[PDB]
Amino acid sequence: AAALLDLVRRHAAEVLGHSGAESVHSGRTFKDAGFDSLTAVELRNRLAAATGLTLSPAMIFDYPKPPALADHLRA
Amino acid sequence: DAVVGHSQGEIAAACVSGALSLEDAAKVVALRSQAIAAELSGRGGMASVALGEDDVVSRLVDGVEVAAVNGPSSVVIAGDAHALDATLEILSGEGIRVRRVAVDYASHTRHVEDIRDTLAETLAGISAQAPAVPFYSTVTSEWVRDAGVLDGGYWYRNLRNQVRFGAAATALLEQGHTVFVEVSAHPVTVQPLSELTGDAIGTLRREDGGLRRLLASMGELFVRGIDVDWTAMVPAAGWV
Repeated sequence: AAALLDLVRRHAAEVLGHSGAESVHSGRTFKDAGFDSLTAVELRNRLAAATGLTLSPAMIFDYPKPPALADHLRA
Repeated sequence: DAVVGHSQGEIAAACVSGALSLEDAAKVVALRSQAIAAELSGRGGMASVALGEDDVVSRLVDGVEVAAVNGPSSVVIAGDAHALDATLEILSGEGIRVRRVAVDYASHTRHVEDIRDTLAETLAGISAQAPAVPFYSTVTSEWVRDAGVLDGGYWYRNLRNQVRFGAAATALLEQGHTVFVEVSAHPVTVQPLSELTGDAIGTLRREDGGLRRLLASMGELFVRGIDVDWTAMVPAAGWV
């Protein structure tokens, strides 16, 4: 799921305008990076389009850790 | 297609539903606010919890009424100042996320019963018509289609009773309504709607009152397929 985590970090960085996947550490929580509800919804749209899976707009609060969200997306 | 309000926002709903007049709604809201200032001032506060009605009720101590049910995980309560203080200390011990609002009163509670007579004396029996815009209320959680229903007593009950906001939102979803645009200078309730359906847009933002924010708002509206009368913004020019 390393590719999944890398894609998640890159997509979140592009949502927030960050340089890339490295600029957002996987250990950092989603709220710590500066995400908000609308931005969280935008990342929800991005990830749902990327994987095609049905993703709720509220998963960010459930899995603030990017590795946790990536592992959930794995299943 | 439909208009929904929330507490004082419902007044604007009337003012735009076509059931009232602009002067009528303006006067009514002015008198309501004046009465609240004259009497309710310095008498309580609002506390919100990111939980449902069940969770909040299960540990609510005496002296607190549930103010509004914004959804399955968003419930706000209004009541006396120190009763709310005790409740928030209890939840702080419990660690459940909560918040307070810088308000000096409590709406949708028994305190509303103090000035019902004054509300009647201010003005009552306003000429409420059938709303041209299909208006779905939250006090009754049902569309109102008849003239004269939206009387001063109706506004008293609106100030008095609670809000089934989340249930109304789910009902509107079941009624085929998907696009939910919020008319507010700051995003106010887009988050619960996103948790419910994930498609809602705020109009403006705090400290972002410039034209660019407004243009971005109509842009996001247009992207989702809604037609926009762009040419009103920009006049004609030369040939390119």
